[PDB]
Amino acid sequence: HGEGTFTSDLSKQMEEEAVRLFIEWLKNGGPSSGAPPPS
Repeated sequence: HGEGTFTSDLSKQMEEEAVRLFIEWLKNGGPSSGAPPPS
């Protein structure tokens, strides 16, 4: 998900934020952490 603070291309930014969150999720151990990945 994103911030929900954008009026232009919000859903596009949300996708970009989702990628960032997934990367950070991996940086937090990813699947080895036991925590489900972000959506």
